[PDB]
Amino acid sequence: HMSFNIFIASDHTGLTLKKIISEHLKTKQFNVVDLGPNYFDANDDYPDFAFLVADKVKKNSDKDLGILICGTGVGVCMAANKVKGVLAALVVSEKTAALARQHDNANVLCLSSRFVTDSENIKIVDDFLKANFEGGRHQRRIDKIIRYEKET
Ligand SMILES: O=C(CO)[C@H](O)[C@H](O)COP(=O)(O)O
Repeated sequence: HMSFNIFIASDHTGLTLKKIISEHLKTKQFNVVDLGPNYFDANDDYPDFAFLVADKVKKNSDKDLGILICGTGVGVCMAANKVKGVLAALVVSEKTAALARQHDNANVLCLSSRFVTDSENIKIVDDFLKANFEGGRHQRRIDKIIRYEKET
């Protein structure tokens, strides 16, 4: 949809997947912002790119989304969740992709480049974007996370 931006980044492990996802979503008429890296550096550091995406999502945490890729998804998930207003979900199977939105209201999707195929990652992205937050008891739970980070 034209009303929000999707920010995408990776470390050096995820450049091919990042382009596949970015171009896939652009064809579907999403607003997609590739924050890098734009060339391969075997030694680059996933937190730098996680914070680029997460700091953008933080500015529009109710509308914008992030996609972050690293070897397992773990590092970018840890880093992105440090950012105020960010709820980052690590998904490695289509079987949990919708739930990350439905229950956890995630605004950042974290993916594995080394342990999940390109095809499965595209399916994860598609189901995450198609799903909707279910609210209710899940809103009460997310509210507790937001309150902790704001008050601690
Ligand atoms: O998976 C990751 C973080 O969770 C990183 O992509 C991974 O640690 C990078 O490994 P290397 O420096 O050997 O390429």
